[PDB]
Amino acid sequence: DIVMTQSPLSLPVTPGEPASISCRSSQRLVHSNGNTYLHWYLQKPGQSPRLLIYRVSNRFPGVPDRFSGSGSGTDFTLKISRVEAEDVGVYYCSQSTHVPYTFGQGTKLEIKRTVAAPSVFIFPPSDEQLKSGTASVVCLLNNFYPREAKVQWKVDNALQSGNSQESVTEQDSKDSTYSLSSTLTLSKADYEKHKVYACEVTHQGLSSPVTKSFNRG
Amino acid sequence: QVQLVQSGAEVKKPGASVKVSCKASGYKFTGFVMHWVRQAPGQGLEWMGFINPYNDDIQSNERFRGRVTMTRDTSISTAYMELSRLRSDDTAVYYCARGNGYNFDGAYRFFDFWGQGTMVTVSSASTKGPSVFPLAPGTAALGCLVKDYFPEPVTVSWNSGALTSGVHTFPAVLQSSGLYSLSSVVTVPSSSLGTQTYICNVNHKPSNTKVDKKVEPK
Amino acid sequence: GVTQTPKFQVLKTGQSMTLQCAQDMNHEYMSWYRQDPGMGLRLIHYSVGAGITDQGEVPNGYNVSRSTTEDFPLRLLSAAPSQTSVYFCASRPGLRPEQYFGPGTRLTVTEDLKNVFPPEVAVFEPSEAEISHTQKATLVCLATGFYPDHVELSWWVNGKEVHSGVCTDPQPLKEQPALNDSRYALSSRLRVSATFWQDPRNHFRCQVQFYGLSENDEWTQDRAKPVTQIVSAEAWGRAD
Amino acid sequence: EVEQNSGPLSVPEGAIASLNCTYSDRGSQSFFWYRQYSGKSPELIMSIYSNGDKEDGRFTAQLNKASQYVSLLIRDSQPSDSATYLCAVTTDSKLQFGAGTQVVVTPDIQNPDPAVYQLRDSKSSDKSVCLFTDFDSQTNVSQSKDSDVYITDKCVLDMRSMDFKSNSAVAWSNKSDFACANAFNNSIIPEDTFFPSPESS
Ligand SMILES: [Cl-]
Ligand SMILES: [Cl-]
Ligand SMILES: [Zn+2]
Ligand SMILES: [Zn+2]
Ligand SMILES: [Zn+2]
Repeated sequence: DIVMTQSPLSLPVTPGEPASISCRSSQRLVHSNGNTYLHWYLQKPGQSPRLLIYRVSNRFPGVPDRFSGSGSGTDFTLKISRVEAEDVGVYYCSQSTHVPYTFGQGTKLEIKRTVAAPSVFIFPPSDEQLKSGTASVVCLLNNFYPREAKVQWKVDNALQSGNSQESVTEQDSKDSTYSLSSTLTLSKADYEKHKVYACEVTHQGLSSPVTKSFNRG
Repeated sequence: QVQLVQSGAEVKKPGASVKVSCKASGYKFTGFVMHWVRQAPGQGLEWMGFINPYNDDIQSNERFRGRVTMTRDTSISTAYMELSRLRSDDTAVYYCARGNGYNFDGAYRFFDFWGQGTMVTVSSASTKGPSVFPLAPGTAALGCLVKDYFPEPVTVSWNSGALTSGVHTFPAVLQSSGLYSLSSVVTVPSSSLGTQTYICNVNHKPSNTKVDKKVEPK
Repeated sequence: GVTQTPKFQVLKTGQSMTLQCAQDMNHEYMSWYRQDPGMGLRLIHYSVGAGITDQGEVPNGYNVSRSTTEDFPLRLLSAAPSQTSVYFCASRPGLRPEQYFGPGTRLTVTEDLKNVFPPEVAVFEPSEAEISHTQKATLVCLATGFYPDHVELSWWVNGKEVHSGVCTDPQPLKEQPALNDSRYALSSRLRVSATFWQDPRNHFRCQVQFYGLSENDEWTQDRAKPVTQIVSAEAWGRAD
Repeated sequence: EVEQNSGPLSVPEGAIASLNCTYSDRGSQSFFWYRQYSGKSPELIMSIYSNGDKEDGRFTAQLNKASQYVSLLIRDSQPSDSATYLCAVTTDSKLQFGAGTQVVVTPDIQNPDPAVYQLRDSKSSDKSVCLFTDFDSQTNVSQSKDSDVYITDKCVLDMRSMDFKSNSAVAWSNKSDFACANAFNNSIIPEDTFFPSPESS
C-alpha cells in the first residue's frame, strides 16, 4: 500500500485564523494518464465524510472558497484561509491513483473559543424504571468550554465511586461547546434508603463548584 | 436529490458472513461506480473495493481479498458488499460511496455521495432491544434514557425530526453487564412545558425496536 | 425583424434563464410560444403594449416583462425537465393583423450536466465503385455521441460553405432509443462530380457547431468540459 | 380551435399538395398559412381575408367562411416544399394555430441506379459507413431493428448545377457481423440493387 501521513494530527485554531494540514505520501501519485488523484475529505461528527478538494487543487462545487489545496510529488497541503466554527471535524487526505486507495490518519480541527461554564441539570429516575428494580440518576452539563469537567456524585453527602459512567459529545458546529451526561446507577432498594441526591460540577468557567440536587428515594 | 440508503445495523458471530446493501436513488444507477469504505470505532477510513454496476467490473483491497464480494442488482438499484469469516476487528461502520465519474469517466476515483453507514458488530453476545425512560423537565432541560441494548447503535430524534435545535444525543456507555446505555437531551423554553408536546423517537434496528416516548413534567 | 438569443441552451434542473427577444418594427403586440411534439404552438404570455403583460395558455413557471416596446424577455424562474422545448417569440403590429416569428430557442433541461457530451465528427470518402459506376462522388459526414440535440452541420469546400449537393438528416437518431438521456447521431451527404473529387487541390470539411456548457459552468469530470465548440473532420481530393 | 388534415402527406414532385383547415370561431376574419421547415421557425406564406381564391406563385389559398374552411394548394410541388404547414385563424388584432400538416414531396427519379456503397473514414480505414443511394421514391427505408446498427432515413440531395436529384440512406455499426450486404436487410429494396465488392485486406 501507499502510506499517507498527516501533520498535525490535532489542530487547535481560533475562528478567523488560517489553518494548514500537511499530507505526505510514501510514493508519487501521478497516474499513467497524467492526473494526480490526491483528495481531501472532511468528516463532521456523526456524519459520513464529505469531499472538499479533488485532484490536489480542484475545489468541489458547493465547498466554500476558503478551502484550497496544493502540492506535488509527495507533499500536499490543505489550507483554510479563515476558519469558521462549522469547520470542526476530522480532515483526511486520500490517494486513489493506485489500488488500494489509501487515507491518512485524520487531523482533528479543534475550535478555540472563550470559556463557557456549563448549565447543570439533575434528573431523578423515572417511576417506570423503579418498578424494574434499577435506578438511574442523570446529571447533564450543557454547552461548556473547554472539555475539561469534573462531576462528583453525592448520596446523603457521601461521595460516590465506581457506580457512575459519563460521556461527552463532540464540539458543536455552531457554538463550539461540549456537553456531558453522567449516570449514577444504584439498585431500587439502595436508591430508596436515601434522601439527598446531588451532582457537583467543577469547570474552569465556575469560580466555585455548582451543585444540583433533589430530595427523594 | 441523489440518495444512498444502506441496510440496518447488525450483530454477527465470529466466523459468520454479513451482506450490507445500499439502495441508490436520484440518478442513473449504472452510470456511477459504487465504492465501499469502512471505519472502525474512533479509527480512520479504509477503502475496501468497488463495483461498476454497468459491466460488473470490480476492484479490491488485497487486505480483504478472499473475504469481500461486491455484487449489484440493477433492477432494484442496489449494490451489496458481503464480508466473510468475520473477525472481531471487522466491527466497523460500513459505507457505500458513489464515484463522481459518470459513464466510465476517471472521476470515479473521488466520491461525491455516501450512504448513512451500516454498523456491524462481530460478537458472540445476543441482541437486546432497549428500554426507554423519560428524563422529565428561562430554559428547561428534558430528555430520554435509552437503557440496556446490544449491539450499537440506537438513533434518537425529537418530535419526528421537527425539534433539532438544542438537542444533544450522547455517545453510549458500555455498562459492566455488556449492554449499552445512552441519553438524549434537549433544552427548551421553560414557558412551553405545558403547551408543547415532547416525544423522543428511539430506534434500535438490530432488534426492530421503535419507541415513541412522551416526556412530560412530573 | 424579430430577434432571439440564445439559439440553443442547456440548463440544469433548478437553474434560472432569460431568453431575449427584440423587434425593430415598432410593434405593440409581442408574444411567447412553446412548440412541443404532439401539441401545436402553445402561448405562454403576451403583451399588447409597453407595460402591459398577460397570461397565455401555459403561464406556469414563466415570467415576462415589457419595460420597452422593443424587448419582451421570458424568464424561467426554476428550470424543470418539462420546460425542454422550442421557444418562439412573435410580434404583430396590434393597431395589419399579421404575426412574425423569431428564429426560436431550443432549450433542454437535464437532471445533471454530466449528460452533456460534444460530438465526434468523421468524414467518409467517396467509394471507388460509385465514382466509376455513376461518375459522381458522395462524401458522408457523421456527428456522433452528442447531447443535447443542439448542433448545426455545414459543409465547406475550399474554404467556402456549400449548400448544393448537400443533404443533412432533418432529425438526429437516438443512439439508445429506450434511454431518455440518450446521445444522438446525425449524418450528412455532399455529392460532387467524380472529376471534382479527383482534383487533389479540392478540400472538403464537415463542420459541426455544438452548443453545450459555458466556460463559467462548474465541471468535475476527467474529460474536457463539454462547452460550445466547433468539431470538424476534413478530406482532400484524390486522383487514385 | 383550429384543426388540420392528417399527415405526413406524400406528394410526388410536379403534383399538388392539398392542405385543409377548419376553425370553430364563426366570427373569425383573418386566415393565415405558415410554412415551418424542420428545426426552423414558422414563416408566414399566405394571408386571406375574404371568400374565394388568392394566388401567389405556386400557392393558392382558398377561403369559405360559411363552411369555416381554409385551404392551401401547392402546385408543381418541389422537394424544397417539404415542411410542416400551419394554419392560423384570428378575428381582430388572439391568433389560433393548428397542430400543422407535414408535407413530404418525393423527387421524380427518372434514372434510378440503386446501389449500396462502402465509404471509408478519411482518418481510419477500419471505420466505414454503408451508403444506400440512387433508388427511386418507390423505395422506403426501414429503421434499425438491432440497437447497435444505426440507419438514417432517405434524404434528397439536389446537385443544382446539373439539375440532378438523388435519394440516399446511411447505415453504420461497430458490430463485427455488420456488412453492407446485411446493412439494409430490414428494408424492401430493388431486386437489381448493385452491391460492389468491398476489396480485401
Ligand atoms: Cl424524587
Ligand atoms: Cl479503520
Ligand atoms: Zn451508597
Ligand atoms: Zn446506600
Ligand atoms: Zn492477492
